[PDB]
This record gives sequence, C-alpha cells and structure tokens, in this order.
Amino acid sequence: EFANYKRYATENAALAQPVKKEKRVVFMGNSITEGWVRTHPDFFKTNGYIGRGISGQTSYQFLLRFREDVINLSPALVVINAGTNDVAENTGAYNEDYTFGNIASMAELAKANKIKVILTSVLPAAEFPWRREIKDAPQKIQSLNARIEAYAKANKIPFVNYYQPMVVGENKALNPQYTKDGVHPTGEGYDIMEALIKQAIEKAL
Amino acid sequence: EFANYKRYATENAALAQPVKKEKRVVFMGNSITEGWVRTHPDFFKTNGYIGRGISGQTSYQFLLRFREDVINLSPALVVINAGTNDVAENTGAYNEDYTFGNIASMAELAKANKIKVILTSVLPAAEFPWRREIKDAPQKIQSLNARIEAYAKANKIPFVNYYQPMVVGENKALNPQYTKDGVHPTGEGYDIMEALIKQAIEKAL
Repeated sequence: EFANYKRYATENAALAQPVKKEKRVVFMGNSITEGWVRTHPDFFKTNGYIGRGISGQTSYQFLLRFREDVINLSPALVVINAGTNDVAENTGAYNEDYTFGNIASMAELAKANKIKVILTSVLPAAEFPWRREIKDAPQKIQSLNARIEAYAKANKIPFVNYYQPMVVGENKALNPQYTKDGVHPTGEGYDIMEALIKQAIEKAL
Repeated sequence: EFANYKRYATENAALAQPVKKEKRVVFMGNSITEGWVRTHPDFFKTNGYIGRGISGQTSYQFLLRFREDVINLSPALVVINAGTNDVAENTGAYNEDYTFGNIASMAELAKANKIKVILTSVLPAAEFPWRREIKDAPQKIQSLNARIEAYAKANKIPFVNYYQPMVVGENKALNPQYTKDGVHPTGEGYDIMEALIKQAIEKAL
C-alpha cells in the first residue's frame, strides 16, 4: 500500500522484456518526474525513456518499490531524483542519514543488477506550499545534494546538477523563470532539465 | 516510524567501528530472531553475534531499516531470516514476488557493501495464532523457501535450512518438540537452529 506498487503494476506487466540494443532507461522520482512525463510526453517517447515517478513520494517509498519499478524492468540505466518530499516530511521527520541512505541503497541495488546509475540534485525549493511550517528547506536540500554528489564522485557515478542552473537568490529559491509554485518546474524549467539529462544518458550509453 | 529505526538506533550508535579480525555477524529477522537473543543470550555473547530482530516485522520493514541495522554496522556477515510475518500479512496482502524480492534486495545490498550473506528458510507454521483466517501458510512458506534456496544456489550464497529438521506431518507444522505455540521456537527448538547457523557462519569465515 505505502510503496504504491499498484500505480505501475499493470504497465510493468504490459512492458515487453528488453534487448540490450534498446538501451532501456527508467526515471525514478516523485511529482517532479511524474509531472515531467505529463508535461512533455514527447521527450520520453522520442528518447525511449520510461517514467516511474509518483507524486508526493519520498526516498523510503522509492526504495520499497525499486525492485518492481526499476530492477524487474531490466533497464540499461536508471535516473534517480529523490529527496524533495523527504525534506517536506511527507512520510515522517526529516533525517538526512536515512534519506541519503535510501538513495545510496537504490544506487547499490541497480549496480548489483548491472544497471547504470545517474544520480541527480534535489531541485531548489525556498518552501513547500503543502507544508509551509518547514523554514529550513534550502539548508537541508543543499546539504543532501552535496552528500549525493560526494557519494557519486566516490563511486564514479555520473551526477546531474539540475539545482545549479535553476537556483536563485539568498533564499535559494527555484528560479521564477522555471516555476509558478516554487517547487514544480514549468515547461521552460523542464527544458533546462531535458538538455542536461539527455546529454548525461547519451554519454553513459 | 513503520521501519522502526528507533528500536536499535541507540545500540547501533553505541557500537564501536569493527576491525576485520572481529568477524562481526549481524542477524536480521523478526520475533524468531528477537526471541532467540532473549532466550539464549549466551549463544550470541559467546559467538560474537549481534541480534537485530524486531517482533512482528515483515521483509518490507527489514528492507527499509537494512542500511541502518546491517550495512552501517560494517559486519563481515549477515544472517537473514524473513517471511513469517509476510505470510501472516502483518503489513498487507501476501505477495511472494514482493516478499522474495525484498529478501533478494537485502542480499544484493549486503554483497554490494562487501558483506557475506547467509539466507535461511522461513520456519514451518501450520497457522499463525494472531491471524487464524490464513489457512494456506504451509503452501506459501514452502513456495517462498524453494524460491529463496534456488536464488541462493544461483548466486553461491549459503542457504541454511531450519525448516527441513523442524517440520512434521501433512499440515507441515513446526515440530511440537521445538515449539509451544506452533510459530515461536522453545529453547529446544533454538538448539537445532544454533547448531546449523554456528556451523554455516564458521564455514563462511
């Protein structure tokens, strides 16, 4: 229930077993990844990328559905975007050790199953509209991102920094040019992300 | 909350960083493993084994606390006993693919972190006293055990079969000589388990 295996169960079963030449790519994420597919479906169709994002989910939920929504899809590569809802405390108090640990566990599971990994930055957010009591999201996001990047460097995992071209000001907000609500990217925001992730995927394969 | 990181958080933090010569061993399980430490504390003390069992937990909860209660303890080896509460439906409907997948994910995480793994049989149970509506626990336990054993054979992981010397009759019950409630082993039951697991641990190290 909690992991929401039901969301992609029918679609996973409907997916044919892949061949190595089709270079299957799976995107693991929350609303930023589920919304990516909804907003620019042609980016995923054109490039042969599979979206496995679920709105509101944390890295805890990602870890539990990781074997079903990634490993069992036999992809050549997985993109992992995780942490936004963890900092927003969607499933409990925020603990960087646990959230980072879940990202490292997913990276380790994918590599154990001979799947290439691309780690990514949690997008900047000055605050979360669904939980405005959290006042230190920029500090938490910045600390989690440096930990993800250091772990990626230590394990020769490509790290895609969506955060660096998307952040603005002292409050470390998501650039208003790329968002309307300060968390979710608009089409213009997704265009920045697309250029970076397409390039990193193509370099790895 | 759900994974119950709080149960062993203080004890994990209190554990000194190990040296390779101390051959740290961690036992991952449910009430059968938590009760093992309570009943025969000297077996764990004498052999330098660390118990990380939590009563009532399923493989879903094990997977979420696996990095904190196993990986971060830097053990030379982990023993995994998982499935009893999954068949008892303690956290949801029973799904062998998901439960087996969680055991395989834990085995893969441990091997990714250079930790040896010992996989084990779910103990026989004719029924669960806390959920007697489940009438097909013997079929489910037998199927999950053969899947665990086949996966262990395919990956050269030692498999410890507690089930085979402990099972009796057509209803595949836990031998009354080793239990009072039909699920939890008595001291005599634990003695069978101790001889098997001590031997397998010593052979692997």
